[PDB]
Amino acid sequence: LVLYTLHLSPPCRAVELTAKALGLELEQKNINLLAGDHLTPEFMKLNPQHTIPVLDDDGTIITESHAIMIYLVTKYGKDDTLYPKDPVQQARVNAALHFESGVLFARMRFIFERILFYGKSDIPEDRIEYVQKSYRLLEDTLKDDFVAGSKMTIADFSCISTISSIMGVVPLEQSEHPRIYEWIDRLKQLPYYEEANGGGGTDLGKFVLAKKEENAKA
Amino acid sequence: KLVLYTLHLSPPCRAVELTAKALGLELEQKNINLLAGDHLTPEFMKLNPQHTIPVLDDDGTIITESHAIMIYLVTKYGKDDTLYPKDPVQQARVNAALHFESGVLFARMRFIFERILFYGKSDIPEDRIEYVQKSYRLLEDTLKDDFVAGSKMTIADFSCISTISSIMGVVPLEQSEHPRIYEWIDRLKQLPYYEEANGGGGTDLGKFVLAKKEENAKA
Ligand SMILES: N[C@@H](CCC(=O)N[C@@H](CS)C(=O)NCC(=O)O)C(=O)O
Ligand SMILES: N[C@@H](CCC(=O)N[C@@H](CS)C(=O)NCC(=O)O)C(=O)O
Repeated sequence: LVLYTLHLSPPCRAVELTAKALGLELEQKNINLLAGDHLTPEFMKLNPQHTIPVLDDDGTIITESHAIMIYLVTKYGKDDTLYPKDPVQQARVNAALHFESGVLFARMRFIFERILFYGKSDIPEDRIEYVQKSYRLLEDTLKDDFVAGSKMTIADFSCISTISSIMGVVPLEQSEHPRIYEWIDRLKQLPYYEEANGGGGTDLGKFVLAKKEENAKA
Repeated sequence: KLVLYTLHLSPPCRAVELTAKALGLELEQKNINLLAGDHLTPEFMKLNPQHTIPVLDDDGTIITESHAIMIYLVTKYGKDDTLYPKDPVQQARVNAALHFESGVLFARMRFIFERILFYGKSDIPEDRIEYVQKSYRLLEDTLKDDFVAGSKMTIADFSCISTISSIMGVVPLEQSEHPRIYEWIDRLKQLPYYEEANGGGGTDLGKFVLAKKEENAKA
């Protein structure tokens, strides 16, 4: 299994968490977004949307982190605990997956991408507010121990990959979000959490802040 | 007995309406007027703590979120899997397109529309327009086949067209640069239920956002 990837990228780290949970080894091929590696004609052939992650499973090309996670659990999970087959339980996981793509990740990207790639040095107040609203939505979703119920699923891997990044840029206040902090501690009990995700999320937040300051020059 | 907490102006609600028509299902609609804050009540919060529509009530079981609802309906009621394949590779292509709709097409539409509809804004910033125009290109390049996830129509087409048919009325979609998107829109327009389930509401939402933008300027 080959992952076209960059550790700073949240949906990349979502798939790394999944592969660790599944006991799969991934061969990582680095796509340096900061050098434009994803903008080549060769990469475009892999993904016409020119985004990472992309999985190569023995020549079969699977794009998009959520799709990749679902595919890996379906094909290689010894059971379905990370992505239930039961239709109602599965719908709850799917709903949380799309909440991650549509709300958590999208709002993070609306602050990050312009800093990382287009030379911006500001974070508009409305976009901070949009992120804080996404934190409230998440806190209210965490009625159980994990985002899509009492068992940990790929939806948690998706959500934490983003949360562990954006909170270093838009602070996530513990007194106001106790459930999110208890849930982060559950994920930090995983032996592979820091290698698969924690380090990379912390590093992305710091990088965004460092880039914002550097870009302020000239 | 399928009940949908819904508003016909809402894209993800029309994606589910298109899915129910394709499956031959009847939905009882319970109208949720977002402008009146019907989704922000304590009773609605119990249906969905994210307070979004659509929400499905299937004989007492609550299922949130349009893409989840579509997969659920095809899974449970499809006479075969053509709208959401069981094959893991073809399914992955559909899932990738569905998350493209939520993460890219819908998100960028909402980043223009929400502030006008609900928070009184009267402008559309140029950087937001570009974000949407970039999304059109991403979609155009995705459409190498007749439908967004291959040569067969799936729930990913319903999701994508419910947003595209809305945002094109506000951020114009230039035809000369996007022939594949126009050809695809015409394939969906051949469905006998397309206008009723989706078309009219997409057109109405676009005109409604432009009207409300004007209203907000005038106080
Ligand atoms: N829905 C996608 C989002 C992928 C995504 O946006 N990745 C970013 C990096 S975090 C990217 O590749 N950006 C480069 C580009 O959009 O051109 C997923 O979860 O795989
Ligand atoms: N990923 C969700 C998105 C739902 C969504 O944002 N719906 C809007 C109407 S188009 C809504 O209910 N907005 C009210 C709010 O967020 O408070 C889906 O596809 O169901």
